[PDB]
Amino acid sequence: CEQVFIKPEVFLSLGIVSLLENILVILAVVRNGNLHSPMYFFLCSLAVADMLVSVSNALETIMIAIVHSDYLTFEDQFIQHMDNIFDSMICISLVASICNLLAIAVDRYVTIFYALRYHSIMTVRKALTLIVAIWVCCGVCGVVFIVYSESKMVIVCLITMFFAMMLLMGTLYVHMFLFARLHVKRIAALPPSCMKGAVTITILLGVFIFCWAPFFLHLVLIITCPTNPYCICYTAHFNTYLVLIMCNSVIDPLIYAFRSLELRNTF
Amino acid sequence: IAQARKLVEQLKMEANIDRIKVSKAAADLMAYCEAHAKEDPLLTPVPASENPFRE
Amino acid sequence: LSAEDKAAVERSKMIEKQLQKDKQVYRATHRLLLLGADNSGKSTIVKQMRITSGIFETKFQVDKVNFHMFDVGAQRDERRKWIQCFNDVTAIIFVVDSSDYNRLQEALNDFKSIWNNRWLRTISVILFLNKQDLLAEKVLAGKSKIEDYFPEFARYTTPEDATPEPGEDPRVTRAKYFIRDEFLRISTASGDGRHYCYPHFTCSVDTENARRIFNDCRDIIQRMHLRQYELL
Amino acid sequence: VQLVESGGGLVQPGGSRKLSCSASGFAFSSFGMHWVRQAPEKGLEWVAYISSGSGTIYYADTVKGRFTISRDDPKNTLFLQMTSLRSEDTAMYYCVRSIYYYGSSPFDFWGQGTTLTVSDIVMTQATSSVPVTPGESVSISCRSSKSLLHSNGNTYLYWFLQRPGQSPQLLIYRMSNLASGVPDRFSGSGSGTAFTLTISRLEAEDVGVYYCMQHLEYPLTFGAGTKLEL
Amino acid sequence: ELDQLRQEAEQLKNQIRDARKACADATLSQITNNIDPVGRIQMRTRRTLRGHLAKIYAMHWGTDSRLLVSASQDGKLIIWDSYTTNKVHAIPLRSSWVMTCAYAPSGNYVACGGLDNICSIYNLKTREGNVRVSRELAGHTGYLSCCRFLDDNQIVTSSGDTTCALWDIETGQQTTTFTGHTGDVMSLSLAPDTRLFVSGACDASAKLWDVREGMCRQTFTGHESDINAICFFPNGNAFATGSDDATCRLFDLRADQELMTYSHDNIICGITSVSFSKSGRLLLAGYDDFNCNVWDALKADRAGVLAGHDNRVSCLGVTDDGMAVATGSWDSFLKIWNGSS
Repeated sequence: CEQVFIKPEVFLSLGIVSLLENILVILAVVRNGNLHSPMYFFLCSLAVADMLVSVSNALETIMIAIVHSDYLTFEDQFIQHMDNIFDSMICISLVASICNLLAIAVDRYVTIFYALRYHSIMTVRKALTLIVAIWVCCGVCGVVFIVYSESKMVIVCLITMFFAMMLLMGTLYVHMFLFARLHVKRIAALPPSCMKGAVTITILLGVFIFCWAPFFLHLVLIITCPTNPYCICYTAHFNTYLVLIMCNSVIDPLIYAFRSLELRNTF
Repeated sequence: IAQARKLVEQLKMEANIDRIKVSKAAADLMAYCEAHAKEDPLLTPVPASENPFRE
Repeated sequence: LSAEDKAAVERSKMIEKQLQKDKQVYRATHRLLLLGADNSGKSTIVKQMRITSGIFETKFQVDKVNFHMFDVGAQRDERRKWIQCFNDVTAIIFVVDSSDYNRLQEALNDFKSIWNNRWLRTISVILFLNKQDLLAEKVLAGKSKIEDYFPEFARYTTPEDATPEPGEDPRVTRAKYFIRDEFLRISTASGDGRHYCYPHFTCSVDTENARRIFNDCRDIIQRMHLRQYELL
Repeated sequence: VQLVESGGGLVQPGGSRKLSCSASGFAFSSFGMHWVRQAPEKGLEWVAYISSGSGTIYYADTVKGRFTISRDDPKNTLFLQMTSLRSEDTAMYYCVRSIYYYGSSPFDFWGQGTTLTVSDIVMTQATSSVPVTPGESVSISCRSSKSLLHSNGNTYLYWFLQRPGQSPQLLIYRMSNLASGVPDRFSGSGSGTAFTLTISRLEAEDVGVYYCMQHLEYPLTFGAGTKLEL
Repeated sequence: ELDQLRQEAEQLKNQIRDARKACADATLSQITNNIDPVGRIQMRTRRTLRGHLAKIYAMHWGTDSRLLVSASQDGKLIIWDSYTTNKVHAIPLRSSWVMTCAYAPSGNYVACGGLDNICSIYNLKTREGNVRVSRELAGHTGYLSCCRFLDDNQIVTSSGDTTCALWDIETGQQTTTFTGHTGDVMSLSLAPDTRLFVSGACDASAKLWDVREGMCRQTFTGHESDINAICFFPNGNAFATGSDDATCRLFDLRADQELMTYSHDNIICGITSVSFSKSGRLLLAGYDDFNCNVWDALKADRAGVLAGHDNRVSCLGVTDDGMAVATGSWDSFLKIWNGSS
C-alpha cells in the first residue's frame, strides 16, 4: 500500500554474494581450456551481466544513502542528472541478463535437436559474435531509455519482449523435457520415471517467473492501472521487487554453471 | 624346444658378463651430476639477459 | 622486427590458417571404430555403406554428416595399448557371426572385454549381429540345436516386444533373439547411462546400414547433451 | 627447379609492358618472389617483391607508383606490370625466388633473364677489378653504411657470382653460409660493417663479378661489383 | 625333455639373481644422504605452442635447441620454432594414428609412425621447397611405438610385435632385427654415442641392445607392469624408465641392477614420458594426472611440478643445451618451460 524502506544492509550482502559467485564462475572458465566451447562463453556473458545488474542496484542505493546522510555536501542539480543514468544502467543490464538466459536456452535446444549438424555450425567465433551482438543491442536499448526516453511506448516494447522471452524459455525447456521423456521410456523398455527432468525444468523456469514476473507485472500495472487503489497498494513494494531481481542474480550462477561437473571441479 | 634352447643360450650369455659394485655406480652418477652442475640451466637458472625464451 | 623475421611470421600465419581450415573438417567428422571377429563380416558392411598393413580406414557420409570409420587389422592378439587411441570416438561398431553357434561364446567374451575397459567407459557400442540369413538356413533345416551349445535356451520363449518380420517361425525368432538377448544381457549389467548398446540384425546383402549408424550416433549425441543439461 | 621469364624487347618511351615468369619444378606457393634488374653495363638493383600468400608487396623508390607485381599461384607464373617506361629502365630483369623460414636460403635460384630496352643503406665495394692467377687465394671486400648485425644474431649480408654470360648465383647467405651447390672453397667473414669473401683455390670457372646485397630492410641495395679477371 | 631345459633355465635365473644380489653393497640413497638437495624448481610456461587439432603423442627437439617436431592424432607433424612461436613446416601424414616422431641430428629428415605398420622418413631440405616422403620402411607386423635416428641413413624402430629393428634407409631392408621380448615394445632411447640402445616392452622388462651386434646384451626385470618410457642419463651408463604403475626406476648397465625408485604414496597414475636434464640431476616425468613432476635423480624427492596442462601429458623433451623443457598433453597444447633468476 505504501512505499517501503528495506535496509541497505541487505543489498550489501546480496551484492557481495553475487559478485563472489559470478567472479568464481568467470574465473573457472578461463582457468580451463577444455571450457572454450560456446556454452561456457554464454555462461560467462550471463555472469558478467548478473554482476553488472547487482552492482547497478547497489550503486543507486549507496549513492542515495551517501547523499541523504548529508555528508560530503553535494548539490541537487546533478542528483537529477545521476538518478537517470543509474536507471539507464538498470535498463541495459536487465535486458542483458534476459538475453543471456535466452542464449543459453536456445543453444541447448540446438545441441539436442540438431545434434549432428552442430559441430559444423557453432564455432567459437560465432559464439563470440553473438555475445557481442547481444551486448551491443542491449546497450542501444538503454540509450533509447533516455533518448526516446520513456513514452508509454518503450513500456510496451519492454513488456512484450519480456513476456515473449518467457514463453520461448518455457517452450524450449518443455520440449526438451518431453524429448528426454521419450528417451527414458526407450532406455527402460529393454531387458534389465521423469523426475529428474521435471525438477530441472521446474527450477529453471520457476526461478525466472518468481524472480522477474513480479517486476514486470509492476510495470504492466503502473502503465495500465495507476489510479485504482488496489493497484497502488500493489505497486508499493518496488523495493521487494528489486530484492527479487538480486535473488535471481544470486541463483543464476548456481543452476546454470554450478550444475556442470567439469566447472564444478575446476573451482 | 627351439624357443627353450634359445632362452637357455640367452641366459648363458647373460651370466657371463662383468659387473661392478653398486657403490661405484652411485659414485659415478653423483660425480657426473656435480661435474656439470654449472652448465645446467634448469637446475641453476641463468640471468634473463642470456635466456633466449625471454631475453 | 627484421624483414626475414616478418616473412617467417607471415609463413606461420598461412600454416595456422590452413590448420584452422582443418579444424572444421576434424570436428564435424564423427569417428567410429569397427571391432569384430575374423568371420564376422566387418569389411562387408564397410564396403556396403562406402559404395602387413594395419588400420583399414574407410569413409561414408549420410545426409551431410561425415563418418570416418576405422578397422584394425594386422595387430597382435592383445588389444591393450592401442585401444587407448580410440578414446574420444562416437561409437564402437561390433559385428558377430550369428550363424556359427560355436563361436558365440568367443564373441561374447570379446564383447565383455570391449564393454568394461578402463577407457571406452563413455563410448557406446553398436551391434551388427551379422549373417542372419545364414542362421535362417541353419535353424530352418533342422540340425544341431541351440540348446546343444546353450543350456538356458531350453527355458526361453520369445519376449513380447519382438518384431518378427513376416515369414518367420516362432522358434526361429527365438533363435534370432536369443543371441540378441545374450548380448543385451551383457550390456544391461555393468553400466549406468554413460553408454548403451544398440542391437541390430543384418544380413550380408542389406543396404540400409549407413542410416542405422546415423540414427544411433544421433542418439548417443542427444543422450550426452541431455545428461549434460540434467534432463535425463 | 627451373625459372624462365619472357616479355621483353624494344618499347617506345611512355609505353607499358608486362613481364611474366613461368616457374616449374618447385612448390611455387611456398616461395616469395623478387625482381632484380641489371643495367647494360652496371650492377644490380632490386625492383619489386611479392610474398607467399600475396599479402606483402614492396617496391623501390624509382618504380613505386609506376610498377606493380602480381602472381598467379594456380598457373605457376609471376608478373610485373611496368607502366610509363623511361629511359632509365633499360635493364636485364631477373626472377629470383626466396623462401623465408628459420634456416632458409633466400635468393637461392635466379632465372635466366629477359632483356628490356627503351629508346637507403649504401653498400660500397671500393675495389672494382682484381687480377688473379689460378690457385691463388683471393679476398673480395664490401663495406656498409649502417650495421647489418640485427639484434637477433643475423648479419643479413648476401654474396653472389655472375659468370661471363650467365645469370647470378648464390654463394653466401647471411654472411657466413654456403648455398646448396657451392664448393667448400668459398667462405665469408665479417664484423658488422666490413665484409670479405675469401676464395681458397680459384679456378677458371670462378671468374666473373661478385656482388654483395643487404637484406636488413627494404629497399634492398647492391654493391657495384668486383670483377675478377684471369 | 623340456623339463631338463626348464630346470636349467631356472638354475641360470637363480644364478643371475644371486650375482645381482651379491654386488649390491649399498643403495644410492645411502651415498646421497649427505648431498645437498636442490630447492623447489619453479618453471613457468614461457611460451605455449598452439595449433594441433587433437591430442599430442610425440615430440622431439632438433639438435640446435630451437626447432621442434610434434605428432598428433590429427595426421600432422608441425615443425615449431620454439624461440618465436612460429610454424616452420606442417607435414600432412597418410595415416592419422601417428604414435612417434624423431628429428634427424643433421636437421635434414624427420620420421613418424604408428598403427599403420610403417615408419615414414621425410626430406625437409628439398630443392623443390615442400617436405616429401623419402622412404616408407615396411616390414613390421604391429604398431610402431618409437623411432630414433642414428644418422641420415640409419634408423632404429620398435613395434608392437616383440621386435626392434635397425634399418638402412637407402635400401629399406632391415640390416638387423632384434628378437627377445614377450610383449609390446613401447619406448626407445639411443645412447649418446650411437653404439647401444635400450627398449622396454609391456612385460616389466627393459633390454639393452648392441646395434652392430643384435645380441640382447643385458636385461632388467624390476618393474611390475607395462613400461611406457625410457631414456639415458647423459653418461650412457644409466637409464631410467617409467612404468604403468606409479613408479619410475633407475637402472645402471654396469651394475645390472635397479638403483632408486622415484615413487610417492600420493601418486596412483602411471608414467607416460621420462626425460633427464642436461646434468643428470633433474628427472622429469609425465603422468596421467594432468601434470609433470620433476624429480632429483640422486635423492628421489620431488623438486617441482609442471601444473599447466588440462589433460594427460604424453611427451616430454629436454633440449641439448639443457635450457628448456617442452611438454605435450592430450589438450593439443605444447608448453615450453624454463626457470627465472
